[PDB]
Amino acid sequence: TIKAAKKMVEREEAVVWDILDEVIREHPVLLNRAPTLHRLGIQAFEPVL
Amino acid sequence: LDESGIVYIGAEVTGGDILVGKVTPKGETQLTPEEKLLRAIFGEKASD
Amino acid sequence: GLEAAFRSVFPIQSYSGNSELQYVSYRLGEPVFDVQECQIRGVTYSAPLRVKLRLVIYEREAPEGTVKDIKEQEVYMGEIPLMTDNGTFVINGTERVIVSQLHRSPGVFFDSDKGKTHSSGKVLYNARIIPYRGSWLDFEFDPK
Amino acid sequence: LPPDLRPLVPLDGGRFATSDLNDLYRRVINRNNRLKRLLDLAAPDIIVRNEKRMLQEAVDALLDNGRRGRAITGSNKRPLKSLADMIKGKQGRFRQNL
Amino acid sequence: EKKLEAKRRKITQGDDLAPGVLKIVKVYLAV
Amino acid sequence: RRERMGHIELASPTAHIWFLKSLPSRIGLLLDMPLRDIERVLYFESYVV
Amino acid sequence: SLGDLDTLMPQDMINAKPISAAVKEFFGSSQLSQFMDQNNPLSEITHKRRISALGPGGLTRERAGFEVRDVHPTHYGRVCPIETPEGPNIGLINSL
Amino acid sequence: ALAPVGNLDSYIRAANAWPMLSADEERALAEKLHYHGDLEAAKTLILSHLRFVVHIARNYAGYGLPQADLIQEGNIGLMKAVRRFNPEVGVRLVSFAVHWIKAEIHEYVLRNWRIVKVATTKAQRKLFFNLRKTKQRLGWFNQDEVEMVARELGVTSKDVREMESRMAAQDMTFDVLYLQDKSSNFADGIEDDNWEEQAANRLTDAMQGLDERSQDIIRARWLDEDNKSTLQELADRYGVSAERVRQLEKNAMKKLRAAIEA
DNA sequence: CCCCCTTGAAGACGTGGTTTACGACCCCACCGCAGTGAGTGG
Repeated sequence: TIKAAKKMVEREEAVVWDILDEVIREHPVLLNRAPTLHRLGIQAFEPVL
Repeated sequence: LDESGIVYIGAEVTGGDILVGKVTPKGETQLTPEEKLLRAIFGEKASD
Repeated sequence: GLEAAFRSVFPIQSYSGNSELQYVSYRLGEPVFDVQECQIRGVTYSAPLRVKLRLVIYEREAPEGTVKDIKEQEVYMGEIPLMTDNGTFVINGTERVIVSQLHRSPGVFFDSDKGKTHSSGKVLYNARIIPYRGSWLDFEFDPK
Repeated sequence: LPPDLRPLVPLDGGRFATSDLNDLYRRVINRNNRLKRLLDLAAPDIIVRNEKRMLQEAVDALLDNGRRGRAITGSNKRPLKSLADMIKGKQGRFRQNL
Repeated sequence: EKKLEAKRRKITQGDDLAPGVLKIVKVYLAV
Repeated sequence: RRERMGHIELASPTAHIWFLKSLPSRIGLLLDMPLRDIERVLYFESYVV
Repeated sequence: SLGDLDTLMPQDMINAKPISAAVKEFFGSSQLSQFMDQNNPLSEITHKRRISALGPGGLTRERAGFEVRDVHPTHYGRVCPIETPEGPNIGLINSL
Repeated sequence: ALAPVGNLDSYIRAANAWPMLSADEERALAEKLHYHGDLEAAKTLILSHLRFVVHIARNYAGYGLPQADLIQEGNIGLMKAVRRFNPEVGVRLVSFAVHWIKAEIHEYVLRNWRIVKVATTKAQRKLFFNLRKTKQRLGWFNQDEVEMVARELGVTSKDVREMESRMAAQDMTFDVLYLQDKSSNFADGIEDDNWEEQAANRLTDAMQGLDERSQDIIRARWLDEDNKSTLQELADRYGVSAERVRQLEKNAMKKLRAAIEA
């Protein structure tokens, strides 16, 4: 169930970290700093935990 | 909690812990027949 | 202080001129709670204001008679928040600070406008009278 | 306007949070009802004229408060926010939400 | 004894709560 | 309740302030009348033939 | 003016609520009334010695020119020329 | 009465410009109004007393309501007194109409002082106009002061405290935990829907293990929504005792629980 | 350990008789900018 996964995530078991390491692989994120004056104020990066 | 429902002085607490216990009247509620039958099977009573 | 306001409002005469109120003096009572007690209980640390007021009855049966009766009684006006020894006020159990203000003083100031009628290329002089309480009087020049 | 776009939510200590549109609508409804009552009571023309003028002022305040004369103010001495103020300015619908 | 009784009067005096409020509990946490 | 509108029946007609006070005035331009005279007539200060 | 009885006490003349309400409003809602900055003793002393040009009867942040914000020769010994906020209130808040 | 009224100030001038009649000619209009139904007599009486309403409404400026609205409320009350005036009594209309004019203003203040009506019942209305004068010091009444107020006005202690809270309430404007919609968290609803669906499937699987007779016992009494079959109705359909139907559910439910808990 | 009773009563759901209680109605003798408008004088 969703509730069991919620409890597992909240308790932060060791398998959750491996699952997160698999999730973030090749999943870019956008970084933005205000004020955005030109388009180079938003860029994509590959996250490292 | 102590006998008055208030946490002891000096206790170490984290997120989600109860500090002061309190209850409220709830009134009428609606439940689906399946969940009501499950509650009856498990034997737990209904509270006000 | 409070004396200035008291003598700026009192005495008060009625419309028909048959009775008036006269202010005598005032005093401040002892605060109910201490500063620490006020902070613990979350209440304002203030003192009560008690004024002596005198009532005058005017005798309308005599053209110059105003000695029908006189009554004297001490009356309560409210609570004045007090200042601690460190220059702070305790309002609802929390310490607050009143910041001083820097403003233009009352009087008359003579000014010369600039950057206006620059096509004409001349300067216009104006004057203002600013009171502590009232309306503003101004004098000014047009190009002619 | 639909009620959910002008919310009225109760609070704990007997207080309420409300939009100014409710007050403007209440003023308009009150003056309209008073005008109808006066018209059904066979009133002199001057009082009906005054009521019509106040109804016009209330409608103008509801549609756009600060446009002709003194803006109708509330408890905090601040002018009431009208329908036109909702969709214009830096805090209007467009720039703030769209 | 008079001063002690005055202090105890001041200590045990009740609170001034708003209407419809029964009691209030305050908890302080340090970290 | 987010979609349903109501209506109020007015005992007497009232003018729309947008079509009156937003310069240039549409009512005044259409009637070829000065805005001040229209304002005087609307707020019950003079008559119009 | 409206009253009739001559057996009128001064307590019948005075209603104390408006004055208390005005004083409470001043001490709890004025722009110059604010919570004490209690980060450290220096912060408290700086707060107690602060001079502001805003508030009732004062200027406005949006309607302030360069002339009122600049250091004046008469400030020598009266207003600190280097202690002021770095934001839009740069020239309107000073220290004694 | 064709004077122009461009604002409230211009309306007061016309009301004051009307000459105040004397008692002698007031009787003639009132007599014609009462017996012959002269609409002109009422017209003259109402217009000549318009200044009477204006100075009365000035006394009600502490409530924060517009002055123009208060004046018009009094005007309706003035018309009611005119329609019910008996000239043969000998008293002036000014003294008779003072009760009607102040009754209309009072009712308008009650309904419009706040966004919600504060006083509706009989006891609340009495406390609305008395607590303003009775209250002398800011704050809440103590326990003792409640009975003193309640004893004079003939009200209970509950009413005094309830109206005390309603007087000091200050309404905030909408622009803090009150802007949040409390039924907007869809993620919680999805989780709760998933949890209730997987529990229902366990009930269906458990019911399959029951015998055919026991399944219809649980289904009819507990699962049906149109009807709730009692113990006696199931007895005649299967030729069993009234207690037998009741006693059968206990054993069946234990089997249902055993399958579910496993 | 299936079956039909018993036999005593606990609560179960109205229920509109009976009875308060709410709500309403009646009487009361800065900042520079640009478009507008009269307003002349001609």
